[PDB]
Amino acid sequence: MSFIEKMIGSLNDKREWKAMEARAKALPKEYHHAYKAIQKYMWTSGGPTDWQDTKRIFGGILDLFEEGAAEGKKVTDLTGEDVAAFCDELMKDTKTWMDKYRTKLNDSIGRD
Amino acid sequence: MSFIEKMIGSLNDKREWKAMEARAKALPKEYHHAYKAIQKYMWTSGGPTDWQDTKRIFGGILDLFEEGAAEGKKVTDLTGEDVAAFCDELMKDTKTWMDKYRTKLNDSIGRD
Repeated sequence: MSFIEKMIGSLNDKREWKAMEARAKALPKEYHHAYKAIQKYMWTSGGPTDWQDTKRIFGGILDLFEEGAAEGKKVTDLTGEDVAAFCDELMKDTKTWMDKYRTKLNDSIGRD
Repeated sequence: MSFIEKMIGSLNDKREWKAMEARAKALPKEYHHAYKAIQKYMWTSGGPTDWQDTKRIFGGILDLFEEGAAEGKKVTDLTGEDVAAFCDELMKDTKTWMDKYRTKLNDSIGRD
Protein backbone atom coordinates (compact mmCIF):
# COMPACT_ATOMS: atom_id res chain seq x y z
CA MET A 1 0.00 0.00 0.00
CA SER A 2 1.57 3.28 -1.11
CA PHE A 3 -0.24 5.10 1.73
CA ILE A 4 1.63 2.95 4.26
CA GLU A 5 4.86 2.74 2.25
CA LYS A 6 4.99 6.56 2.09
CA MET A 7 4.45 6.81 5.84
CA ILE A 8 7.27 4.33 6.50
CA GLY A 9 9.55 6.13 4.06
CA SER A 10 8.89 9.30 6.04
CA LEU A 11 9.67 7.54 9.35
CA ASN A 12 12.95 6.32 7.83
CA ASP A 13 13.83 9.71 6.39
CA LYS A 14 13.16 11.49 9.67
CA ARG A 15 15.25 8.93 11.53
CA GLU A 16 18.19 9.53 9.16
CA TRP A 17 17.70 13.30 9.61
CA LYS A 18 17.78 12.90 13.40
CA ALA A 19 21.03 10.97 13.20
CA MET A 20 22.54 13.62 10.92
CA GLU A 21 21.46 16.33 13.32
CA ALA A 22 23.28 14.41 16.07
CA ARG A 23 26.45 14.14 13.99
CA ALA A 24 26.44 17.92 13.62
CA LYS A 25 25.72 18.49 17.31
CA ALA A 26 28.71 16.29 18.22
CA LEU A 27 30.98 18.70 16.33
CA PRO A 28 32.61 21.71 18.00
CA LYS A 29 30.44 24.87 18.32
CA GLU A 30 31.87 26.60 15.27
CA TYR A 31 31.32 23.56 13.06
CA HIS A 32 27.78 23.00 14.36
CA HIS A 33 27.06 26.69 13.77
CA ALA A 34 28.51 26.48 10.26
CA TYR A 35 26.38 23.41 9.47
CA LYS A 36 23.21 25.17 10.61
CA ALA A 37 24.21 28.24 8.55
CA ILE A 38 24.67 26.05 5.46
CA GLN A 39 21.30 24.38 6.14
CA LYS A 40 19.57 27.77 6.09
CA TYR A 41 21.38 28.61 2.84
CA MET A 42 20.39 25.29 1.28
CA TRP A 43 16.73 25.61 2.44
CA THR A 44 16.37 28.13 -0.31
CA SER A 45 16.08 27.72 -4.03
CA GLY A 46 19.81 27.04 -4.38
CA GLY A 47 19.28 23.82 -2.40
CA PRO A 48 18.52 20.14 -3.15
CA THR A 49 15.03 19.01 -4.06
CA ASP A 50 14.59 15.53 -2.62
CA TRP A 51 15.65 13.50 0.37
CA GLN A 52 18.14 11.35 -1.55
CA ASP A 53 20.14 14.40 -2.63
CA THR A 54 19.79 16.18 0.72
CA LYS A 55 21.15 13.04 2.42
CA ARG A 56 24.09 12.85 -0.01
CA ILE A 57 24.98 16.55 0.26
CA PHE A 58 24.71 16.99 4.02
CA GLY A 59 26.25 13.60 4.73
CA GLY A 60 29.23 14.73 2.64
CA ILE A 61 29.42 18.01 4.55
CA LEU A 62 29.40 15.98 7.76
CA ASP A 63 32.20 13.66 6.55
CA LEU A 64 34.34 16.68 5.69
CA PHE A 65 33.53 18.46 8.95
CA GLU A 66 34.34 15.37 11.07
CA GLU A 67 37.75 15.04 9.48
CA GLY A 68 38.48 18.76 9.92
CA ALA A 69 37.26 18.95 13.51
CA ALA A 70 39.41 15.93 14.32
CA GLU A 71 42.46 17.83 13.03
CA GLY A 72 41.54 20.99 14.93
CA LYS A 73 41.15 22.79 11.62
CA LYS A 74 38.93 25.82 11.26
CA VAL A 75 35.75 25.41 9.22
CA THR A 76 36.94 27.99 6.73
CA ASP A 77 40.23 26.11 6.32
CA LEU A 78 38.08 23.36 4.73
CA THR A 79 35.52 25.35 2.81
CA GLY A 80 37.38 28.59 2.25
CA GLU A 81 36.06 31.89 3.57
CA ASP A 82 33.71 32.04 0.60
CA VAL A 83 31.48 29.29 2.00
CA ALA A 84 28.78 29.97 -0.60
CA ALA A 85 31.26 29.16 -3.38
CA PHE A 86 32.01 25.86 -1.60
CA CYS A 87 28.28 25.04 -1.57
CA ASP A 88 28.29 25.73 -5.36
CA GLU A 89 31.04 23.24 -6.12
CA LEU A 90 29.27 20.86 -3.78
CA MET A 91 25.95 21.27 -5.65
CA LYS A 92 27.23 21.59 -9.23
CA ASP A 93 25.82 18.23 -10.42
CA THR A 94 22.80 18.17 -8.13
CA LYS A 95 19.39 19.44 -9.15
CA THR A 96 18.36 22.60 -7.30
CA TRP A 97 14.87 23.99 -6.79
CA MET A 98 15.94 26.82 -9.12
CA ASP A 99 16.64 24.22 -11.82
CA LYS A 100 13.09 22.93 -11.32
CA TYR A 101 11.61 26.45 -11.46
CA ARG A 102 13.42 27.18 -14.74
CA THR A 103 11.76 24.08 -16.17
CA LYS A 104 8.35 25.12 -14.78
CA LEU A 105 8.70 28.59 -16.38
CA ASN A 106 9.82 27.22 -19.75
CA ASP A 107 7.13 24.51 -19.81
CA SER A 108 4.48 27.02 -18.75
CA ILE A 109 5.19 29.43 -21.58
CA GLY A 110 5.92 26.66 -24.09
CA ARG A 111 5.85 27.97 -27.65
CA ASP A 112 3.54 30.95 -26.79
CA MET B 1 8.39 61.23 10.18
CA SER B 2 9.78 57.94 8.86
CA PHE B 3 6.64 56.13 10.08
CA ILE B 4 4.52 58.28 7.75
CA GLU B 5 7.13 58.49 4.98
CA LYS B 6 7.31 54.67 4.88
CA MET B 7 3.53 54.42 4.68
CA ILE B 8 3.43 56.90 1.78
CA GLY B 9 6.28 55.09 0.02
CA SER B 10 4.20 51.93 0.29
CA LEU B 11 1.11 53.68 -1.13
CA ASN B 12 3.24 54.90 -4.05
CA ASP B 13 4.83 51.51 -4.62
CA LYS B 14 1.48 49.74 -4.61
CA ARG B 15 0.07 52.30 -7.03
CA GLU B 16 2.96 51.69 -9.45
CA TRP B 17 2.43 47.92 -9.05
CA LYS B 18 -1.28 48.32 -9.87
CA ALA B 19 -0.44 50.26 -13.02
CA MET B 20 2.09 47.60 -14.05
CA GLU B 21 -0.48 44.89 -13.46
CA ALA B 22 -2.82 46.81 -15.79
CA ARG B 23 -0.16 47.08 -18.49
CA ALA B 24 0.21 43.30 -18.41
CA LYS B 25 -3.55 42.73 -18.42
CA ALA B 26 -3.86 44.93 -21.53
CA LEU B 27 -1.56 42.52 -23.39
CA PRO B 28 -2.88 39.51 -25.31
CA LYS B 29 -3.62 36.35 -23.24
CA GLU B 30 -0.35 34.61 -24.05
CA TYR B 31 1.71 37.66 -23.07
CA HIS B 32 -0.26 38.22 -19.86
CA HIS B 33 0.18 34.53 -19.03
CA ALA B 34 3.90 34.73 -19.77
CA TYR B 35 4.26 37.81 -17.53
CA LYS B 36 2.52 36.05 -14.65
CA ALA B 37 4.73 32.97 -15.22
CA ILE B 38 7.85 35.16 -15.07
CA GLN B 39 6.52 36.84 -11.89
CA LYS B 40 6.23 33.45 -10.19
CA TYR B 41 9.77 32.61 -11.33
CA MET B 42 11.11 35.93 -10.04
CA TRP B 43 9.26 35.61 -6.69
CA THR B 44 11.88 33.09 -5.79
CA SER B 45 15.47 33.49 -4.78
CA GLY B 46 16.55 34.17 -8.36
CA GLY B 47 14.50 37.40 -8.23
CA PRO B 48 15.09 41.08 -7.35
CA THR B 49 15.30 42.21 -3.75
CA ASP B 50 13.80 45.68 -3.60
CA TRP B 51 11.08 47.72 -5.23
CA GLN B 52 13.46 49.87 -7.30
CA ASP B 53 14.91 46.81 -9.04
CA THR B 54 11.55 45.04 -9.35
CA LYS B 55 10.15 48.17 -11.02
CA ARG B 56 13.11 48.37 -13.43
CA ILE B 57 13.02 44.66 -14.36
CA PHE B 58 9.28 44.22 -14.82
CA GLY B 59 8.89 47.62 -16.48
CA GLY B 60 11.52 46.48 -18.98
CA ILE B 61 9.68 43.20 -19.54
CA LEU B 62 6.54 45.23 -20.15
CA ASP B 63 8.27 47.55 -22.66
CA LEU B 64 9.53 44.52 -24.60
CA PHE B 65 6.18 42.75 -24.44
CA GLU B 66 4.26 45.84 -25.65
CA GLU B 67 6.49 46.17 -28.68
CA GLY B 68 6.20 42.45 -29.48
CA ALA B 69 2.43 42.26 -28.99
CA ALA B 70 2.06 45.27 -31.27
CA GLU B 71 3.92 43.37 -33.99
CA GLY B 72 1.88 40.22 -33.47
CA LYS B 73 5.05 38.41 -32.44
CA LYS B 74 4.96 35.39 -30.19
CA VAL B 75 6.34 35.80 -26.67
CA THR B 76 9.02 33.21 -27.34
CA ASP B 77 10.07 35.09 -30.49
CA LEU B 78 11.20 37.84 -28.08
CA THR B 79 12.58 35.85 -25.18
CA GLY B 80 13.49 32.61 -26.90
CA GLU B 81 11.94 29.31 -25.86
CA ASP B 82 14.39 29.16 -22.97
CA VAL B 83 12.58 31.92 -21.06
CA ALA B 84 14.60 31.24 -17.90
CA ALA B 85 17.81 32.05 -19.79
CA PHE B 86 16.21 35.34 -20.88
CA CYS B 87 15.45 36.17 -17.22
CA ASP B 88 19.17 35.48 -16.49
CA GLU B 89 20.46 37.97 -19.03
CA LEU B 90 17.82 40.34 -17.76
CA MET B 91 19.00 39.94 -14.14
CA LYS B 92 22.77 39.61 -14.69
CA ASP B 93 23.66 42.97 -13.08
CA THR B 94 20.81 43.04 -10.57
CA LYS B 95 21.15 41.77 -7.02
CA THR B 96 19.12 38.61 -6.37
CA TRP B 97 17.94 37.22 -3.05
CA MET B 98 20.43 34.39 -3.64
CA ASP B 99 23.22 36.99 -3.80
CA LYS B 100 22.04 38.28 -0.42
CA TYR B 101 21.88 34.77 1.06
CA ARG B 102 25.45 34.03 -0.06
CA THR B 103 26.53 37.13 1.84
CA LYS B 104 24.50 36.10 4.91
CA LEU B 105 26.13 32.63 4.88
CA ASN B 106 29.66 33.99 4.44
CA ASP B 107 29.19 36.70 7.09
CA SER B 108 27.63 34.20 9.49
CA ILE B 109 30.54 31.79 9.35
CA GLY B 110 33.15 34.55 9.13
CA ARG B 111 36.62 33.24 9.89
CA ASP B 112 35.33 30.26 11.99
